[PDB]
Amino acid sequence: GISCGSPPPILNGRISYYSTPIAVGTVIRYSCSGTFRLIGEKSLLCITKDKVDGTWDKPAPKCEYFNKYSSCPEPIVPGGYKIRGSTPYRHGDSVTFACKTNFSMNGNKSVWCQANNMWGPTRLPTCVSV
Amino acid sequence: MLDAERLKHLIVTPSGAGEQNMIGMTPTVIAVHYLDETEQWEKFGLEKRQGALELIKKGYTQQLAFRQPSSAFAAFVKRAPSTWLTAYVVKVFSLAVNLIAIDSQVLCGAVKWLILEKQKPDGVFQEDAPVIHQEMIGGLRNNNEKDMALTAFVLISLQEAKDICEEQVNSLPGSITKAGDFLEANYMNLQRSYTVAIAGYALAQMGRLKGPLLNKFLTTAKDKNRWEDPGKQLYNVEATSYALLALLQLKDFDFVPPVVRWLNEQRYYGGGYGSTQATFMVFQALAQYQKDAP
Repeated sequence: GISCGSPPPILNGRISYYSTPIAVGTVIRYSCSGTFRLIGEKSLLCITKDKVDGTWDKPAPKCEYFNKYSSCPEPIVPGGYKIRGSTPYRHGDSVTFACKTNFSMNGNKSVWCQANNMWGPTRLPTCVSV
Repeated sequence: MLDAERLKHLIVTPSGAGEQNMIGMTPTVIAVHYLDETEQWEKFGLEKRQGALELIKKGYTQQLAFRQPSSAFAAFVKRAPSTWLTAYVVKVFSLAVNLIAIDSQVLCGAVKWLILEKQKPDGVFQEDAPVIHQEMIGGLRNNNEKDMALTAFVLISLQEAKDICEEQVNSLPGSITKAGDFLEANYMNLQRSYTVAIAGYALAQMGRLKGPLLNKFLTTAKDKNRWEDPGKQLYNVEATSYALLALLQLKDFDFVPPVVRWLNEQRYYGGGYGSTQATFMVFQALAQYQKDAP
């Protein structure tokens, strides 16, 4: 059937144990080692946009070594509100967003508190009028 | 920290119907998870790991043989699909995918089934074919407050699976909402510590456990450290594990350790009759705690 390449490796982490070929629709998760934090979406699945070769649907998260003193500011998206996501934001924590009635979302809907007290690994999402 | 040596007996060859397969699948899956998280693999023989992955995988495959055309599960194919079991399978796989690759259509089909077939207009998940092995369902075995409890069980699965299945199942965010809705309304009315706990975590994952609700939850704890009722050591362990998970989700680290303590102090290491829920929850909870240990 339609089949994906290898998943990105993750430095200082682990990946689920699969065995090739990788069929379309296969999930794998990423985790980080004992004292590292996962930054970015943890699940990745093999999907097909062109309906001919499979490809993974988002980038690999990467592990950041846990900084105990790290904290990010309260993150705000003009035109959306924070759904899941509980303050205080220490290292590794995430937040998700939804746009308000009459707004489309353009960007990845979740961000992580990076050890450098800014939110990554993407830009904050953008909400746009109709 | 529950010691790896005392857990050897949780690596189990999974055999049987669509239930016993899950019964035997549960402990192995959660144990590998624990050792993975608590790093304890060198202590307990690295080479035993590949061994248990195949075991898990075996469980997984075997289970698929019980999946129906609806994408839902019952003990055998002939039987009416079970709302609880389906939810339980999703729950387990969602955790299993940390260790073995899974087929997301299996899982997402399962979820889409629970939503479009078994969720009421008001937002509750209805059970139509109770599982044969009533002992594996943990504290839901008690009649009282069953809507609320079963609704919490499913929710916790749908949240646990949310991040995989979001694009595939288009009704899923709606469902989560409609359930959490229902749980809010009736949460203040809960009687059992058990339910207060499960529903608590369900709503904790949703940022909905706050004000008088957070209060209800916290003050339900006997000794600021455990969620108990005249039922069983296992219900309580289960109930507490949820509660612990819930605390982790709120990040009230200032209230957590006496809980962990108690859980730790139970001298309980999974396994036995009725143990499925208590096993799966307690090691899930405890490992989460390790990950998050500041």
